[PDB]
Amino acid sequence: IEEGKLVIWINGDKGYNGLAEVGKKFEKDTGIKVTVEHPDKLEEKFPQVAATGDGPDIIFWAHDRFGGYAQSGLLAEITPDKAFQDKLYPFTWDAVRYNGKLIAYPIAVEALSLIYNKDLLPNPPKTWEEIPALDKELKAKGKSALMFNLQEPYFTWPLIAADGGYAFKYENGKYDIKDVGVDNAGAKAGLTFLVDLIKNKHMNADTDYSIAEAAFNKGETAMTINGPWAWSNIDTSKVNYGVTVLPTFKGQPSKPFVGVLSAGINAASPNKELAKEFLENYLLTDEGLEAVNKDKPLGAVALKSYEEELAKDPRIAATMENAQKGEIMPNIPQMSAFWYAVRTAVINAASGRQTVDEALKDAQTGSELYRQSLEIISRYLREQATGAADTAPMSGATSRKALETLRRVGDGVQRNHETAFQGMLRKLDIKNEDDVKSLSRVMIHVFSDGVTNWGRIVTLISFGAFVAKHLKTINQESCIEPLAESITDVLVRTKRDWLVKQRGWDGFVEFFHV
Amino acid sequence: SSTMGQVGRQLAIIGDDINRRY
Ligand SMILES: OC[C@H]1O[C@H](O[C@H]2[C@H](O)[C@@H](O)[C@@H](O)O[C@@H]2CO)[C@H](O)[C@@H](O)[C@@H]1O
Repeated sequence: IEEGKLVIWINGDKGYNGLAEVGKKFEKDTGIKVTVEHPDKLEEKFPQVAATGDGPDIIFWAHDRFGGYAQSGLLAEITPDKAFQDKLYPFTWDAVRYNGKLIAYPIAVEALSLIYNKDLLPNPPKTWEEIPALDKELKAKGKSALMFNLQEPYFTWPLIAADGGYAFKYENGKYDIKDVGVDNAGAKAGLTFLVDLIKNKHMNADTDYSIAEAAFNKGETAMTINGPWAWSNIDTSKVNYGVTVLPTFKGQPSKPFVGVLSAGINAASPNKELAKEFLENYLLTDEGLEAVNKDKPLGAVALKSYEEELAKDPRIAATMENAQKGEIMPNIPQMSAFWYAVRTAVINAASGRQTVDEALKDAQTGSELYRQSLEIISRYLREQATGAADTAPMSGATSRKALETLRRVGDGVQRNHETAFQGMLRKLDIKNEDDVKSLSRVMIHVFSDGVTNWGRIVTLISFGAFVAKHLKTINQESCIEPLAESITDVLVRTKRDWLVKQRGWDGFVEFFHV
Repeated sequence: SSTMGQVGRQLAIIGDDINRRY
C-alpha cells in the first residue's frame, strides 16, 4: 500500500464520482492523490487482500460486513474526538461499534423503498396481495407490475421478514448465533408468496439488478424496489416516479434491513492519519456529503447538519419510514455466512431447485458449514502457496485438526498425483482472473456422475492448493482466496446433505485418521 | 466431454483412488 496516497473502495452503485471530487479537493489542499475504485464483489475482495496487508486505505460498505473485518484484525480502530462524535447521530455510531470499539465512520442510513411510475400507476398498491391482479391488468397493456433484483437476498428480505423472518435473535444485549430466523412460518410465508409470483409469471427468477433497473427506467414496469442510490438514474430517464412505503404482506409492514454506509480504515494502511483527515474534515461535511449525494443519493446522512437540510425531501421521508418499519442489520462476523446461505435459499426456491420449506430449512447449517469450510480451505490454500502458516486464531479444535489432516493428506495427493495435476494445470492454461473463476465448472464436473466421497472432496481441495501454488508463481496471488471460496461454495451448495450425514469436518478428520 | 470435463473426471478418478486407500 503506497504511503502518501489514499486508495478508496466504494461499491459501483454509489456516488464514486462525487466522492472522487471530494478527493480532488483533498489533493488540492494537501498534495495527496485520492484514487477511488469500485471493484466487483468488493465486500468479499476487501477481506481477501487486506488479510495479506494489501488493498485500499479506506473501504466503504454497509455496516453489516465490518464486524467480520474487525474480528479478523483488518480494521483500524478509528479515533474521533468527542466533538466530532457529537456531529453525527448516536444510533449511527452504534452501528459501527464492535466489541466496544468504533471500527468505521458512519456515512448514511439506507433502506429500500417502493419506487413507482406515476404515469402508469398513480395510486400504487398498498399490499403485496394486490400485485398479481395488477400485473395481469398491466400485461393486457404491454407492461408489468413489478421488477426488482431477485439475485441478492437484500431485496427480498423485506417480504421474508414481514410476517416473522429474522436473521439472528437479539436478547439480553447479544445476538444469539444459534437462533437463526428464516426457518419459521412467517419467513416461509413471505418467500412462498415471492415464489408464487414467479410461478404464475408475474416475476422472472432470473431478474437481476441491471435488468430491473433498465425495465423501470425505460417505463416497462410500473414498480421496482430499490434504495436512494438508484434515484439519480431515474431522474435522467424522465420516468415520473414516486418513492413510497413498501407494500404490506398479511397486513404487516414489509421490514427492510437498514444499512449504515460506513467507511473503515485498513489496519495495514500507513496512511491512517491522512484517512482520518479525509473522512473527518473533507467527506463528513455539508459540502463533502453534497458532492457525493449529487452523484448518487446517499439516503439519510449521519451528519446532523446536512441531514436537516435534506430531510424535507419526500423521498428521504419515505426511506426513513421504511427504515423505521425495518431493523438495523447485525454486524456480527456470522453475517457474511448468513447472507451466503440466505442467497442460496432464495435463489433455490425461486428457481424450483428446492421447495420453499427445504430451502429455508437448509439455510442455518449451510451458513455454519460455509463459514467453517471457508476458513479451513482458505487457510490450507494460502499456507500451501506461501510456505508459511497463518498464526491468527481460529469450532476451532476441529478446524485445527482438519488443517493438520490436509497437510498430510492433501500434501500426499499432490505428491502421488503430481504428474496428473501438472498435466491438468497445463491443459487448463490459467492466466488471469477469468480463468480462475471458470474453474468452478471443473469442480462441478468432479461430482457429475452423482458420486460423493471424502476422497473426491480432499482431492479437489488438494488440486486447489496445487493451483494456488501456481497462482503465486504467476503474480496472481490475490486469486487464491476466490478459488478457495468457489471450492467451498460447490461443496456447501451441492453437498450440504452429504456433509451433514458424514458429520462434517469431524467426519473428515476421522475418515483420514492414520 | 470437453477440456474442463476431462479434468473434472480425472479429479474424480483420483478421488476414488484416495477414497479406496483411506
Ligand atoms: O444481498 C445480501 C447483501 O445485502 C446487503 O447489501 C446491500 C447493501 O447494503 C446496499 O447498500 C446495496 O448495495 O445493495 C446490497 C445488496 O446487493 C448487505 O449489506 C450485504 O452484506 C449482503 O451481502
